[PDB]
Amino acid sequence: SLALAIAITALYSAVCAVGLLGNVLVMFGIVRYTKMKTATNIYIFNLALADALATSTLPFQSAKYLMETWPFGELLCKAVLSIDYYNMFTSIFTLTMMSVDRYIAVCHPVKALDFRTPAKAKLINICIWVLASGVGVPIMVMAVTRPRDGAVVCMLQFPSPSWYWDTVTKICVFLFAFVVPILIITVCYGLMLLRLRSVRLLSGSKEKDRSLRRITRMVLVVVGAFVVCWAPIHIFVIVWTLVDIDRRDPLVVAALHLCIALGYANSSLNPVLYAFLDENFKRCFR
Amino acid sequence: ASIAQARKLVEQLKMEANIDRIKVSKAAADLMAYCEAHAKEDPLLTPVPASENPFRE
Amino acid sequence: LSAEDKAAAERSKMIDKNLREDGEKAAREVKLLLLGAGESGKNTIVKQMKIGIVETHFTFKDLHFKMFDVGAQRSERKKWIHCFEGVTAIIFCVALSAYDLVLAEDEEMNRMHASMKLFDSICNNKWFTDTSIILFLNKKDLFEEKITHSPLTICFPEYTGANKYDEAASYIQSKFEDLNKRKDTKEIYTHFTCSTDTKNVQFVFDAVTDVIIKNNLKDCGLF
Amino acid sequence: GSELDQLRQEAEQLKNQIRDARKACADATLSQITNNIDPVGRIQMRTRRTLRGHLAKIYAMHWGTDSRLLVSASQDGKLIIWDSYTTNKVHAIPLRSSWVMTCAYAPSGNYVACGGLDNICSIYNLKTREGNVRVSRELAGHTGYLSCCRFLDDNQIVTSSGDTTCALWDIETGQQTTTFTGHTGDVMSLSLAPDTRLFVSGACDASAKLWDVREGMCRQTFTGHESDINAICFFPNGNAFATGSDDATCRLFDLRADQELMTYSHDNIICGITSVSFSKSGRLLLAGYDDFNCNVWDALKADRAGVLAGHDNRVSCLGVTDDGMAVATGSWDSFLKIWN
Amino acid sequence: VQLVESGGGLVQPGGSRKLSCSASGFAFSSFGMHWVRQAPEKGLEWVAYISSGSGTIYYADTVKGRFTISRDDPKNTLFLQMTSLRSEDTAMYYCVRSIYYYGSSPFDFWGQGTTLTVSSSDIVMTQATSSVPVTPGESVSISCRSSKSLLHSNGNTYLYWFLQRPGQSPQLLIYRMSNLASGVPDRFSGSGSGTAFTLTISRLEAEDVGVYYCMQHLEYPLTFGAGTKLEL
Ligand SMILES: CCN(CC)C(=O)c1ccc(C2=CC3(CCNCC3)Oc3cccc(O)c32)cc1
Repeated sequence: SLALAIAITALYSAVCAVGLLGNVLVMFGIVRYTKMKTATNIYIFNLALADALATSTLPFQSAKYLMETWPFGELLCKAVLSIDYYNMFTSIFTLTMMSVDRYIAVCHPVKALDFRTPAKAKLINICIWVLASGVGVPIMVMAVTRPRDGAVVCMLQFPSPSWYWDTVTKICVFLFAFVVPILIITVCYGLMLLRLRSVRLLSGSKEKDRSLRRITRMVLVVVGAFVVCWAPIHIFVIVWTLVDIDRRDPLVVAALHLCIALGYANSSLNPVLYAFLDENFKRCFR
Repeated sequence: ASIAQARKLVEQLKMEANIDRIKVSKAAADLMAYCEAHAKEDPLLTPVPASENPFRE
Repeated sequence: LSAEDKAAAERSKMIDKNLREDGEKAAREVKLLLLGAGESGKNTIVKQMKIGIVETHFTFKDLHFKMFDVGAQRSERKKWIHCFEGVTAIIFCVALSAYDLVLAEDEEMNRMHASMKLFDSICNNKWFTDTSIILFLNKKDLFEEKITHSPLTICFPEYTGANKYDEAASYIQSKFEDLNKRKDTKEIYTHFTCSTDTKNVQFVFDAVTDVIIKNNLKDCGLF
Repeated sequence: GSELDQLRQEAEQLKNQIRDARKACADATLSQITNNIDPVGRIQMRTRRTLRGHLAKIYAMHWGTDSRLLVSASQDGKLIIWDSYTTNKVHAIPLRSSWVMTCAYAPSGNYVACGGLDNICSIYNLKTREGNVRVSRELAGHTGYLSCCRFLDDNQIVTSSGDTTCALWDIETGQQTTTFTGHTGDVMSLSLAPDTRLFVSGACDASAKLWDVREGMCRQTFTGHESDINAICFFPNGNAFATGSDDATCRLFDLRADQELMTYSHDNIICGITSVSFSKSGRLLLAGYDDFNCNVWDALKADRAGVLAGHDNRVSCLGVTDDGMAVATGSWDSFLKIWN
Repeated sequence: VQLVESGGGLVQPGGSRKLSCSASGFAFSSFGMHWVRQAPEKGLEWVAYISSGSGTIYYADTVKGRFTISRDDPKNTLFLQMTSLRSEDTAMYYCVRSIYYYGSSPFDFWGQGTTLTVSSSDIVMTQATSSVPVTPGESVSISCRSSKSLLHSNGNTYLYWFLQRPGQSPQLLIYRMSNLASGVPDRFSGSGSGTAFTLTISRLEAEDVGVYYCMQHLEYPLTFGAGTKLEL
């Protein structure tokens, strides 16, 4: 038991230590280099601040699992929670917009010029953090604290029947945060690959076909990361919301937390992947 | 013709030859003298106080 | 900061805004070079591409084409060639019907045997390491109206083959295309042209859209 | 060329007599004829303000005569005039053509000159009761691209160099006057004296010709390089001038005797240079290289006294102000840097 | 170049009326505009200012809120719509074109105004002199006094000179002290320091008869000065 304890911790530790630090630098690296010449630059700047918000977010909650109780009052119970569910919405949306710009850039050459100017990229960035916050402020308000079993919990409540009319608050997150984005990001990259399969430049001799292969792999890894790491958390809440026989067990908490774990762990590599294979940043390191 | 040019050119060459060349040690001494008389006036060579300097942070 | 320097700040702000807008109107502009070689049918692709430095502008399928044509400058190309990098594609024109006559510059040189000399000088320049080369071939009718009487063997002595329009055309296209020294990132295109119209602007339109795909792929983080 | 061979040989003899004379009174090094000088300490410069505004590479930057205004020329079709102390733009001139490679600023604040790669030069008026900047003349008559355009002590006599000739003119009439000639390659650097009545030039071959506006014939020819000549300048006294080529070696020559004085060079520098200026004191010399830096080189010694490397591309323009307060540099990165 | 105003006449209290100024002969979109009002047998007054691009419209002190003023660039028209009539605003109105950059000469060109009529801190800066009898060929020195040091850390002072011939609109003679205007003979000169400001005429002729004015430009409210007339 103590083993798994020092573990996750390590886990989250590792993951937490590994994420924060990693976000730290990139944010800046992007800062002194190119800095909004291309739209890839303003978009990656968004991803930096987005992940940075989650690095401050996770240690407090690991500390509860660590303590099963929350020693702080109420400010944080609110402060901590919304900080969390906004980063979530900001990350998901920023990776979806980055994918749509790719398809347009790669599939409509003539209208890709009057549309890929940084002037309109800055404007897309503003409608995002802003469109979400709007999605994120309601939680900030509706955060409450409650006592149970000699332990305080920072849960959320609604004046609805709490089972019939307000428990769908949680199924919508599921659709808007998993279905459409995954679907929208999957179709855009599929269309992107066929036309790049047809062009006369990345194809021809196997000489530079390997290059078709890398593009094929990148487009193939991030889709999967986002598919794998973010997936497990949505599948469990719906189970929890599906199965009724088992609740409050000495093994399941390990997982839940085991799984929320891999969650912050998407966030971490999340900016982690757009700094290890980005070709324009590769020439920068060279 | 070229020769006319030549004649010219040579002539052009001819005007280049008839010149009263001086000693080089005398041109190097004049270079050092100009450089030592005006040394205090140069703001790049001699550093300028921050208040006299028109360009400031 | 003096009630007068503040206006100088407002005037400067207005000049900067106007300069940024005019430079943005001009990014969405495709710029081509039309470096030919003497009287080799240049005036004709130009002749109908519309339907010192020479400027051509046209549009087609919601895209604006301006062509820079330079033939007059008989000066050191090496000192002004460094003002033309960043161009999308260098239309280069070769007259098929140019292997028979003799250029007026010298009786030894063959119009074409220089034609590919100018083609080699311009394709390996250090300022043109990644730039597509569009290649047009003129006057196909002249090539197929005297190719029976005159043997293509008069030039390129390594030729072993018949005198049909199809075989001669394949041979001349391969020995022009096989001058590129780096096939990894620079590409060469070939097309056959005549007095027929609407069949030449669209090739220019295809080549240029392939160049834009490669540029966005290069500056987005994919390629 | 038989006679040429004889008299060029006579002149080499002359040159050898002058040299004999040089070696006689001088170690010729003109450095050991300064062996008793005191070295100058390191000069670490600093930027003062960075000059934005352009979008493409900058091909011209001429200073004004009050050491206050600056004119630059870019490849977007824009000539921009602004105020240095405050880094504010005063005017913004569009052009009919967009392939300019040089610019000039009259020593009267009334006119500017631009032209390159269009055979036609253009003189623009600034002080117009009308209130806008308009063309005043459009000099034509050349059969090539204009390399350098300048003004001769007045807003009525401009001087140029293009493909192969250097031609003078008259803004009103609009007709050439006193058309220089005698070059073989392609002129690409034009200077002139402080009390300008004699001026020197530099085409593609390893040679340099000095001209005199009274008659319009070469007063002197200078050789010694093994590449092009990118940028030449004079010495504040007027009896000397600094020149540059595409072989990393800058060369300094004097008029009276007609042969080099010192050479500047280091192993670590194998690229070319592209501008040379000179600071009123006569000691320091700033050279913009293709190594994204501008190494300064005290002109009495042959040592570096600073590396004002702050650029991110090749430096195409380098200017020191009339009063020697600062210097201005410009590369293909579209930012002008002010170093003081 | 030509600039012509229109919209005057007789008004009545409490009402309202607009003034339109048309300009031809130059580029109106790159210049700034000012309005100066001069009452019958009195001095000058500044009303508004509308910079290029319509960024910074300022207003006066006793006319602020009552007045409004605008410009139409396609038509090069300027619309100053005035609100109240208080009868203390019966004056001719003149438009003035100016331009500001390093080396600019503000208030170059003026224009005849309309004769409006109505049916019925700032750096104080006055001129002690009210009238001087002058004979031709005699040198004349006029003096202006301020109440603040017009110099600035920039290294220059903000003082402008104006002359008015009888029966027409004023003109510029001496902008910033050590600078001479354009279209004016070299007879005039100006100098001063701190508070003491002086204007000198070496040789004076018949045509030199008029009313002289000196004004400030260091701070937002523009302050003029009474007229040191010169009769003959
Ligand atoms: C509600 C189920 N139960 C018990 C029934 C829990 O204990 C439990 C499980 C998971 C989380 C979440 C963690 C974060 C939030 C932002 N990213 C960092 C972590 O992601 C989420 C996204 C969507 C829904 C979520 O629930 C979470 C919270 C609570």
